Amino acid sequence: TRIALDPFVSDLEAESAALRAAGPLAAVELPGGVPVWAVTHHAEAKKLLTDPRLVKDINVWGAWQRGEIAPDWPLIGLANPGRSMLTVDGADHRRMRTLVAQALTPRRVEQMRERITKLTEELLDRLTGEVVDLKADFAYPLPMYVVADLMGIDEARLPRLGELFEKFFSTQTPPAEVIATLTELAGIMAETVAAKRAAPGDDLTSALILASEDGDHLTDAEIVSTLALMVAAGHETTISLIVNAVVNLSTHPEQRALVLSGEADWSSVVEETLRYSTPTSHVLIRFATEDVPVGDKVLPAGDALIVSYGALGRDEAAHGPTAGEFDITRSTENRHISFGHGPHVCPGAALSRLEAGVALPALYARFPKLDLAVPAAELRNKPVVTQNDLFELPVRLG
Ligand code: HEM
Repeated sequence: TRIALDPFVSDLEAESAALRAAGPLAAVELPGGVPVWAVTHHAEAKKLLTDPRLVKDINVWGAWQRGEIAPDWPLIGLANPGRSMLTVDGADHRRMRTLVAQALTPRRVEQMRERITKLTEELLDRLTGEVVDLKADFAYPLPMYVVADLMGIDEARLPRLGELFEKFFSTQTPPAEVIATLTELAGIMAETVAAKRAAPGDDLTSALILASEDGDHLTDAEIVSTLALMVAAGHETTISLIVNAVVNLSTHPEQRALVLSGEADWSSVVEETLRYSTPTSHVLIRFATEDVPVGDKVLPAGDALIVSYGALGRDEAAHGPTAGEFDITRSTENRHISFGHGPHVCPGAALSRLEAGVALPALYARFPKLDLAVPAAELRNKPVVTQNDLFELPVRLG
């Protein structure tokens, strides 16, 4: 009675339905036969996400310590990454989040609005033809241009960043080359940090250099790992938020009419796309330092936990009987947690909300009739078991 997640992501909708039914704590098999628990309901996910007995420290994973995880397990990169804010808990983690919060402020993000608007305008200007891949031609490049500008990365490097991003995120890149791509990316981040130390500017890298709490400040390695982690965490997720928003408005034409007519705001489209169709279906990975009761079940000490954000987005207990449907007019008692909850909560939430909040109205203001060039059912998930990404978004601009 263990739900094996399909690594080709052939029926995300059925899998999510299965996970909710088997919850709040579902027995799951990750691709390559690795057993873990998934928290698949809203209330229980929030409790676990704030429970200090669920940690990122891979030492705690009994199966890992006992040499039972194949060294070439495809997901070993996700489960065992290099040290960053991502892999720490407790006082070490609070220190990093405090310093990062001084740099990636709500105001720094809001101040990007005009630059995101200009980048969006230039991408829309280049759209030609009656039907286009909106992902490749519009959604894909926007967050790369935005994060490079945010981080103060040399504009000259943008052609190489596009090559590095494509390799990093491609389902075809072998692990050795993903590692070499990440090494070159970290080298670009190190060069950016060394330049901003000499010539401080109004950019996130300069702000991460400057951040301090009673004399304490990030080391060069922590700044580089933070910048590299923000690229890895923020690129395809933001792309998929924009993509999924256009798919949701395309398959719900009466709600498209509400937003295009100004009766519903774009923010309601973005928030409902995040609950209903999060870019991030599962987050690896947490380990229990002791037995943790989850509903009528026990999560054993040394066992692994993934958070099934995709599944729990449509939790009827959180959102009421309509949880299973896209409705941009819904009021819920419970804000979605598609950006996480507790100490590891997404520090990029305002940025991805701003990119989508600028890009969607701009797109439909240029092409108010745009719609899918294929039936929804012909759209394909990429074989990335943790992500809700499409191979392409064929659109008729109109
Ligand atoms: C729609 C877009 C995005 C979604 C759905 C998303 C979702 C998430 C979630 C759910 C987590 C927490 C995982 C967990 O603890 O269970 C997270 C962490 C993170 N996100 Fe985001 N994210 C998005 C965009 C971004 C952006 C644009 C950035 C950076 C600028 C970013 C940077 C991070 C980082 C650095 C972490 C690790 C935080 C930590 O562990 O302390 N994300 N994201």
